[PDB]
Amino acid sequence: MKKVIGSIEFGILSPQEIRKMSAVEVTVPDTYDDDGYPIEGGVMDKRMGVIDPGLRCETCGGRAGECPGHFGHIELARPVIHVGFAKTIYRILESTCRECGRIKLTDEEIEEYMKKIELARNRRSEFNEIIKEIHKKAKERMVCPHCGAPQYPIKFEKPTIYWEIRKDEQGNEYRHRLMPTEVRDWLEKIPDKDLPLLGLDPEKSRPEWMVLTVLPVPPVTARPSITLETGIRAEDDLTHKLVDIIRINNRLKQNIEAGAPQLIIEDLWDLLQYHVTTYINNEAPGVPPAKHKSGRPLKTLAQRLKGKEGRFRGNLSGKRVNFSARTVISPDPMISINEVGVPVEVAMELTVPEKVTEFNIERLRKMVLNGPDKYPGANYVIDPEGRRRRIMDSNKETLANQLDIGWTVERHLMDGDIVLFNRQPSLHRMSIMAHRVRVMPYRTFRLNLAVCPPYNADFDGDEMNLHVPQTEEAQAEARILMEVQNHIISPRYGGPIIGGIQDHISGGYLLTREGAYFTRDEVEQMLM
Amino acid sequence: KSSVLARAAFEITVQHLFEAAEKGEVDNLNGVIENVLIGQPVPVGTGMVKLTMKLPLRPQ
Amino acid sequence: KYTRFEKARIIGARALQISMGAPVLIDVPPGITPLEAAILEFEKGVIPITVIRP
Amino acid sequence: EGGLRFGEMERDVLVGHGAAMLLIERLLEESDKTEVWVCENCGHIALEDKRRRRVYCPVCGEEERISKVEMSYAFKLLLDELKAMVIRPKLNLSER
Amino acid sequence: TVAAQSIGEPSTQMTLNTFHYAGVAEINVTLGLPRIIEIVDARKNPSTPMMTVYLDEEHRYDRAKA
Amino acid sequence: GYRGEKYYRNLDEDGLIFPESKVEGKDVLVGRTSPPRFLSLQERRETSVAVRPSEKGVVDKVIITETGDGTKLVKVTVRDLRIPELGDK
Amino acid sequence: MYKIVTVKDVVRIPPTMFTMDPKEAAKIILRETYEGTYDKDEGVILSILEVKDIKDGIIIPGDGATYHEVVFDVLVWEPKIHEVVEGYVADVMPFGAFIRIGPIDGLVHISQLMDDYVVYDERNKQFVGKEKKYLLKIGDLVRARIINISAKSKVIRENRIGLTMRQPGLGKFEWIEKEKKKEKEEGKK
Amino acid sequence: IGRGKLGEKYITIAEAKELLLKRREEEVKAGIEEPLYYEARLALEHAERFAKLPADKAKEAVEELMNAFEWMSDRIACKIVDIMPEDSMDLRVIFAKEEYQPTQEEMKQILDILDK
DNA sequence: GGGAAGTAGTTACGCCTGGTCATTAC
DNA sequence: GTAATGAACTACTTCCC
RNA sequence: GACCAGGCG
Ligand SMILES: [Mg+2]
Ligand SMILES: [Zn+2]
Ligand SMILES: [Zn+2]
Ligand SMILES: [Zn+2]
Repeated sequence: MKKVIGSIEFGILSPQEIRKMSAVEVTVPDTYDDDGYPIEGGVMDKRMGVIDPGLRCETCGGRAGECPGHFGHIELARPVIHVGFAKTIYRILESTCRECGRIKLTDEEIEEYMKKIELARNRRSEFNEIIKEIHKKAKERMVCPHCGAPQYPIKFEKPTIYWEIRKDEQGNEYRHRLMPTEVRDWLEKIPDKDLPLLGLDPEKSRPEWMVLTVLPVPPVTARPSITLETGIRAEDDLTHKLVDIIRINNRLKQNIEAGAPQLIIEDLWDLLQYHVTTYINNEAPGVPPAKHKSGRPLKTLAQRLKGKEGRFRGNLSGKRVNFSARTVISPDPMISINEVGVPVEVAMELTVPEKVTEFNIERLRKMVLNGPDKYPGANYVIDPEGRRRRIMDSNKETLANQLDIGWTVERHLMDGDIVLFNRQPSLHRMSIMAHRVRVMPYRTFRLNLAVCPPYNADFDGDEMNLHVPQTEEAQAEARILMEVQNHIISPRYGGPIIGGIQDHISGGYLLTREGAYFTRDEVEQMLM
Repeated sequence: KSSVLARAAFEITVQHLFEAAEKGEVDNLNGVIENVLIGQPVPVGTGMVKLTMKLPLRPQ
Repeated sequence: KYTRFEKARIIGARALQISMGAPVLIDVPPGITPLEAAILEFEKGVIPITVIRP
Repeated sequence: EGGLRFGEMERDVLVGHGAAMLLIERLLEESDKTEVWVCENCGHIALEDKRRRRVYCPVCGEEERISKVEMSYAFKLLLDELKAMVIRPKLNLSER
Repeated sequence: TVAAQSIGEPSTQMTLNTFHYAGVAEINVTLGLPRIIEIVDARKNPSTPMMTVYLDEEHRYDRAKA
Repeated sequence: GYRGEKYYRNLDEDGLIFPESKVEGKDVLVGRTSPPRFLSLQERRETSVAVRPSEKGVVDKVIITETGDGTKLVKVTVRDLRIPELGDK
Repeated sequence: MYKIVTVKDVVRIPPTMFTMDPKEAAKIILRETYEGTYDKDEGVILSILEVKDIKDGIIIPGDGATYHEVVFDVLVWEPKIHEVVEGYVADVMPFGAFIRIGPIDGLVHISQLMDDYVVYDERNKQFVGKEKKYLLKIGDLVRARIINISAKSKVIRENRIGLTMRQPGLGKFEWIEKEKKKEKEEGKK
Repeated sequence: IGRGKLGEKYITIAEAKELLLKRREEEVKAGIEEPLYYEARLALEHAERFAKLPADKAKEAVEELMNAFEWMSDRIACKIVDIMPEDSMDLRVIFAKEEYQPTQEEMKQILDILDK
């Protein structure tokens, strides 16, 4: 029934896969008509998903909040070079024959280096060191050992321009540019039997796929549109870039079909290549970044995956959570070290789900009757089917009568519950510990004073966060592993970290100094 | 590190991703960071133990 | 003999089991949350779950 | 009405304590969570149609090996963004 | 993780003196957090290379021979 | 989007709140109805201005005026009394 | 084809049936998961018999329900293409005749009913041969070979089996007896 | 199907009659108004409809044609009991689906083994 | 060849307040 | 009225006379 | 939603 992901493999998408997985082809460089409905064939077509309420995705039915979206594709007029694989194409080109497709090596060397690649393949540095030797030794040879044929050096200029140096005469040579329609044909002829020597994999990484012919379009849900209160539409940067790409492609196709001098198509081709290169990555070396109407450089696919706000360090590693609270802290030495004071305002907002059993039916039924406005109470009840019902002033007296085994009640916090207490920055492992709840009338968190050192807290404006686990396994883990009294000894140096501080030493010295003496009433009062 | 995602999440993400795409690398999800990214339990602490139960139990 | 990780896992598993319909093996004062019932069962030494160790 | 952020050092602290189930609850259960249909034969994400309640893989004609996987929505977005470029991630399922 | 945190956390309370005394007895050598950064990062050549040279049984207890 | 009728409790028939009237969180200060949103036809949208969900006070003054291009404009102020308590700096 | 096959599987036992012995609880669970859900490659599940072996429970994180490795025997009826169907015509229809073959009703096309031209007589809502005077009515017991098989999903109703009916050795028992009389006449001549 | 298979056998509908009669009597003893679900009582009815000859006799016949000739497989033995053939054309049609066809003298012998 | 010299990659964690956007020539 | 874009650091890689 | 500026520990 329920499976888990076991492994992930990477590769390069072939044009067949792109053309098969796509749901629609985009031709029209527009998004919305005058009424507000998506334009058929545009970058906002319904077949790729729906966002605005009241619309249905005809690809999979669904609604505006339960459709995951579907892909699209664009048929490029002429192939272009992927910027990410730019250097690898150069390394491959300058280490293979120009007209047979074979590598610039003999059979003995091929066997010798295959016997070396066979072992130490699971490692990275060694496998990279091996590849560099092959490229270095095959770069120098100027004649193919497999077929008698002359060869010429190749110059690479960033980002996606390749030069070929050819001799017009013995002392006169001219540079020839290699257009992508030639690089793809050259790359298509390499046999798969020597691909592992170049470091590729014939099954799922083929050299001719690094030159794009069809470009996929991300679904609608990957680039949402926000409707401003002024009536104008706000669209993501990817939409604008795709519109520009589509317009340029359409103009190039029309010019090619209608006939034109070479100087026209050979410039539109460069413009399209620049647009695609900027679309994939907007910080490529040696290219003016695309600029928005406001002057801010656009964000693109490469920028969404890097930085402190990228998809990796921004959402995957850390994300915002649901059940939490934040407020100031104040001292309270009258509670034990493993308790924390919680305002009654917060305790009536955060809820702990509970399952009704035969040993707690009475308390739960009593709590439900109080409603959501008296302190001991609940906000929701869940029937065995799965429906969620809100407790109201016209529902408590009848919902408390339907309660039976198997139901779920989202009650308020009580004394005895366990919560997680945190202060940022989290420097070491003792910055998060579990405390027992104790409700107080005012609106600040109460903390015992001997617990200050591990938190490094001081009562001059500091704030702390509070988290509430929801599942019984999480509660058990917090109760057994994260208790305050279990972390008296510091793991850094094997000494006590929680202890007396400030007055706890001065009072002790005053009590235990020489000549100190007390009367009966003082002794009885202090002991009590 | 063998895991592609563990290295990619640290620094120079795009270069690592494209290199792994070229090499046809395989990630086995045997680490800690990758399992956190997916959402399945980590193998570090409590997620290491395994326990069994004898079913025919009755209240004593 | 149990390592604290094993103890926490066992207590969590039993606490989850109790809150779904499994009968309690010991008498408990009324109003007790299921986690406390599991803790009481563990300290009474009547927990039937066992751990397999390589 | 926003929520607090569980940063990366908080995850490292939770790891250092060793509470895996607490990590699962905090990082996944209280955040985005979804179910995705995965084609077992080819590794691509399957398609579910509401019009006739039929589930099939679009790229390859497979309709029996379709399975359900529970994952965070952000990782699905990451997979979609990787597929936006020519990189193809393939998923290999396992039991349990 | 515990070892990494136990190494990282105390570094935030690092102090620095940097006397820079002209005395040959006190060799000017970088110290503290920059030294820890150099050691952990495995710098190819340290900013202030230096050696400690001991003497054999002879020349050990004399000034002129040293 | 019509909220509960309890919130439109102390709005005068011209759409403006009476001064010196107590207001709680989510109470409506100015009632405004936007034109319908194209897909819902013939259905005006409720876009009233309301007090912040976690505030409380008493209305102090109401000002009516005209902007630089003919549109109407209203400004409302809320007065709240605060006594020292725990946590104040 | 009614058949008994031994199968290995892993059974989940919810907390409610913890007090009950593992064997019968596992039996009930297998009834629920297999009695309605059958496999095309194996046929249609009919009756689960006694389960002989069970293993210790494995508790996984999340569900908290015990999982047991189980080997059991199940009686299955598997239809095979090109097989002699023994069954009665449950109902008939202008595009085909519904034939009870097992857990599913089969469809005998009107082009597959006879060599002779057939017509759907509406007086009794039945089939009748043009020149043979042969008739098919609800409740008739027939034997026919299979030509086409089809099976879509684990719901039994969505299955169809096409039966050839002209081929020798098939038909209603009456005209089979007539063919036997013809064979006797030819062998005596 | 679960993990896989560990064995396989073939049965006659004469045996299927008493197999379904089992579930019949057990569920009536348990107090079920519908002791067999849909197509289960149907399977019982269809099995008993052609089950004049007893199930144990069907197994004995299976073993008799086991000893009679080596090429005979228990599936075919169950089939011949299930169909009750009487003449050459009957078994010719019966086996024409399978690759193997029945020899006429072996057919006469199966006529004797079929008995009632 | 081993000296320039020119790329190329990084630079702590939360939280709060307010203000501005999100084309134009005909 | 709308279609149209206009400062520090450190380690590699490339030279190179 | 993204930017800019200023504060708190
Ligand atoms: Mg402070
Ligand atoms: Zn859809
Ligand atoms: Zn060659
Ligand atoms: Zn597939």
